Amino acid sequence: KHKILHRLLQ
Amino acid sequence: HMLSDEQMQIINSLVEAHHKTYDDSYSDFVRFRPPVRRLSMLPHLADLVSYSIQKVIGFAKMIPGFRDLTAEDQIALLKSSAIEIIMLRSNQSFSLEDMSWSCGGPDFKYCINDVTKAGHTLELLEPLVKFQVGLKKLKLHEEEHVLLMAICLLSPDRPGVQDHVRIEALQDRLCDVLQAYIRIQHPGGRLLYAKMIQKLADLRSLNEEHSKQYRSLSFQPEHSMQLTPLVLEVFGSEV
Ligand SMILES: C=C1/C(=C\C=C2/CCC[C@]3(C)[C@@H]([C@H](C)CC#C[Si](C)(C)C(C)(C)C)CC[C@@H]23)C[C@@H](O)C[C@@H]1O
Repeated sequence: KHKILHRLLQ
Repeated sequence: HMLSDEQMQIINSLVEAHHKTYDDSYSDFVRFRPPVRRLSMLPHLADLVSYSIQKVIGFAKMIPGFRDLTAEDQIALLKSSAIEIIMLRSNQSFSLEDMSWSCGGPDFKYCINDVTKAGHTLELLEPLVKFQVGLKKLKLHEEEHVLLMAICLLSPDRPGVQDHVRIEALQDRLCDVLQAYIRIQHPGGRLLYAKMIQKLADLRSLNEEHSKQYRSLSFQPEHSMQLTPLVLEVFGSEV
């Protein structure tokens, strides 16, 4: 879940 | 009667974080799907919002202590405040003269009518525009604008936060900075803290209405297909 947010959050 | 060393440092890194994530040249806007003036403006404004979400995530990662929250809390904070922080940060392009958001060319000047052509009803727009003018009239110092965005982002009363005590403590420290700054540094600011904290209450209500409108878009695939992956993840209801 929240694949892009995790990535963006480094 | 004087901000501490620790206060002025918080302010400096907040200001810098903002300058690094808000580009007054708006030259990146030419990369969005172009604006069209059915829902002609939803492609371009979906890209505007998606791009701004990334900038807000970038700002958040530089707020003192945000990065040391759990990734779950970071997401919970971001999923519930993104739209409010976008509304706040957009005040920097809003013009009382035009009653619009003016971002460089006349092609990235967004009128009220531009936003109705992305789906919005005047029951979201009327208070959104009213909110930009009262905030613009507040004539905030840059330091204050950035404090307010950080305080908004660090609200512990959001659906899904876990380490509630720790987020409140962060947000408390930022409020104390904001009050001290206004007292020491802002001539005639005795009423200003209260006005700003009311603007946070206004943002909640804007959040509510806006999130209702999002729901009605996202339930029609012909419109939700025009959104971006970041937008759907952030405004979506996944936990
Ligand atoms: C975004 C910024 C700027 C302007 C902000 C604007 C003008 C366009 C319409 C927007 C975006 C509103 C609109 C209601 C937001 C929404 C929604 Si919505 C989930 C139903 C949809 C349409 C799918 C995105 C909220 C803020 C409004 C420019 C600059 O100052 C950078 C800043 O960052």
